[PDB]
Amino acid sequence: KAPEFPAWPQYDDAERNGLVRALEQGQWWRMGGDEVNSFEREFAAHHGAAHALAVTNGTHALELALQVMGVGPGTEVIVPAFTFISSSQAAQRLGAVTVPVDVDAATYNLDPEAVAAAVTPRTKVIMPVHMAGLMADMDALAKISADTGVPLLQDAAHAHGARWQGKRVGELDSIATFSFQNGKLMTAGEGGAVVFPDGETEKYETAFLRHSCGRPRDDRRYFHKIAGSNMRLNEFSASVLRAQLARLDEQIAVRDERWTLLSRLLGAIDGVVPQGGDVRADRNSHYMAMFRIPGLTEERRNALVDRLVEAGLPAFAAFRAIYRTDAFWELGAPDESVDAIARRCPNTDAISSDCVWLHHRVLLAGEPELHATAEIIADAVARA
Amino acid sequence: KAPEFPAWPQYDDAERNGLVRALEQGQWWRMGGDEVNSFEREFAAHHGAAHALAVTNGTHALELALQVMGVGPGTEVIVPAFTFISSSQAAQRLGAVTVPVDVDAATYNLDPEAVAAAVTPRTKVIMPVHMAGLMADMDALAKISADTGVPLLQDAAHAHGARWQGKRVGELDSIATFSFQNGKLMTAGEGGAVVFPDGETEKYETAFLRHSCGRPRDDRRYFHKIAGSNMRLNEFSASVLRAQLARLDEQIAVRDERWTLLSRLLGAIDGVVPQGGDVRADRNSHYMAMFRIPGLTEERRNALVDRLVEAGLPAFAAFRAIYRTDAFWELGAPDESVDAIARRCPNTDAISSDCVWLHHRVLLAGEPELHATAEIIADAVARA
Ligand SMILES: *Cc1c(COP(=O)(O)O)cnc(C)c1O
Ligand SMILES: *Cc1c(COP(=O)(O)O)cnc(C)c1O
Repeated sequence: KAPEFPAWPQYDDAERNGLVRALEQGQWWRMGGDEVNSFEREFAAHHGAAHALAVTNGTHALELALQVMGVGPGTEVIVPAFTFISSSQAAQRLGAVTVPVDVDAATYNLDPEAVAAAVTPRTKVIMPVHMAGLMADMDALAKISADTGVPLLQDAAHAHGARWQGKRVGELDSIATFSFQNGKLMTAGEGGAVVFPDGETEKYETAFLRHSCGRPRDDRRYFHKIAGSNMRLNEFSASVLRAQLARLDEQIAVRDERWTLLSRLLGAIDGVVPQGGDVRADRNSHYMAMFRIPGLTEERRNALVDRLVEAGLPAFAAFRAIYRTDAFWELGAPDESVDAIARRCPNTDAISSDCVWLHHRVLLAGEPELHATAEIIADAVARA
Repeated sequence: KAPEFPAWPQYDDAERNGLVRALEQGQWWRMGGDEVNSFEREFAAHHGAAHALAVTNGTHALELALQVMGVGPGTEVIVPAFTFISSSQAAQRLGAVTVPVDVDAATYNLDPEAVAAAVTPRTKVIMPVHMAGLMADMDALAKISADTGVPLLQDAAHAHGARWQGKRVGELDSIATFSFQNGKLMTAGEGGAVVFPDGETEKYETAFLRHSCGRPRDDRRYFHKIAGSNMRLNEFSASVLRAQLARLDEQIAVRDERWTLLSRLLGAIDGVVPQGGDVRADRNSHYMAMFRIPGLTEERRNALVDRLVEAGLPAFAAFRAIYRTDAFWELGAPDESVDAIARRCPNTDAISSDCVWLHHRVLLAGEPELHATAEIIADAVARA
């Protein structure tokens, strides 16, 4: 009876040939092969960016981007309080302080007015996250950016192929980061990228250097110019990503027609409020199918999730307020207290307990499974 | 005329099948597949360790090992002054100070007496590096370790499959790290590992947690316990490593018979002193075929290297004193000066300018190419 959904990840002969091609180059790191090099140009073109830097994972893409944008001891990074922990963790790994800021009640995106107030003389970077593939308010955020002189960094891990006001992630005037971890919209099990808009070639060069043990690509005498790490992506991963990229736009198009349906079936459910839209985000990538059931405690929400999993749905609890994780308080925490932070992040505080999400693979299924999915949900929500 | 050597890396159907097997699992990260899990047990068994943690690269394996061993702001890490920059860089990325210490004149391994003197009340970790596959003096180093109470961390990136006093890397009583970067003794283009001896399960658990965004393997509600990063290895990389592991011992055995020959042809060259041995290291992995030409400046050495490359040899300049790199001085540097450091690292200071190395692939070639290789070298060294 249980509605079945398409598998994720997906692959076919493109992946197969790709892995063979990478293998048969006889050189499996980016300095001897061409898959990473080629994936970078394809990825960057696809997002209209001037440059793309493929890296080990989306967590290190944030760490490297914050580092070339000056994050470090003595700085503050503004991040939405409702996101995946990597968004703060990356700043905190650099010695910076993470200042969590509230998000919109409807889109769950970083609230522009809340950021204007957290802005401080220490603020080095403001970091919107495009929640579930729906871009954040890059117009209002860019104004704040202009007025404070605090650059923006897009955490675009959920927004492969997304668009704001007809513009691509890489055509806003900010650096952005992506993840290619197994459950993301294109994947090689692990992987990430830093994409640089027009105008940021110097930061792009510095990032290359910092991601390769600070060694020039054709240094022969071990001349390390600057500190850093190794965040290089391997040729096999790159080749699977080149095949994944090629199906992305059509997968985002199937998902957009399905969200239109499911969003409306969800909103017809008593107590259920699906993520809101925004007409300015002309292209939503649909990384997650998210909805709130306002008023639920965390325990009722988790119990509703468990019941949804028992009926065959790939449903999950949404992120937790980052300030409600122990990891957040281990290092570089703000001098406010937990309730002081929660006081001024009321939407996060409720969304942290309220919100449910379905795997984006559900948005590739046919309409009838969407119908079956929303009945399963309607029943369960009456009993939550 | 130019002697030809076997290719590196090497692969065959094992790699091919492996990549397909990984692909066909349909899940490409360690939480949904079994290649990383399986590579970890195989790798750990092969080194007699209790546990193995496969990670993105050998640089992050050092960073993660130093972090679970307490490295951080306020500590000092003792490392050989002649090594790859990652060895210090990792400590310096953690906020610690790197204290470079001299190495043996003959083996180029961390000098046990030099470390006893650099030892300080701040010293958190002493880090031998098994230069070119030849283990460092783990007996004398373990005594210093016992007397100071400063734990050892083996940087075993050059020492896959190596042995000290009949014991495997993982059977000494220390954590060790490896690299699987393209030119290493087994590779997937990129990759690394942390191996834990018997007795270190708690550090092994902490390291797992720190390498996966501080999230328990089957957390469902985003409970991040501790800070860290993402240093997870992907299933395709793991599967190529499982096939590489299986040829390692026989490749180390061919190399050992060839070094015996080449070492003696080299030592018969006027001015040429090949890396020395050590009978206590019963199994040398032979990552590099190294030799010094005492008295050469860096420029004569580099010119001799260029001439050796022009005759068809995969010859390189050896590492540079870490204290002679700009990267070293960018962060967490000691309060000594450059000449103060060089004063008390005289062997490094000369080896940094003196030493030449050939790719370990040369040690898989037949004897006749070793003979041709040593004539090419004899000629070039007379003219250096
Ligand atoms: C997945 C994710 C990341 C980090 O990516 P990894 O590839 O998993 O390290 C960063 N930010 C957001 C919002 C994410 O969802
Ligand atoms: C290669 C190397 C490393 C680091 O490894 P990557 O996989 O290249 O990051 C660490 N230490 C030594 C001595 C090495 O040679």
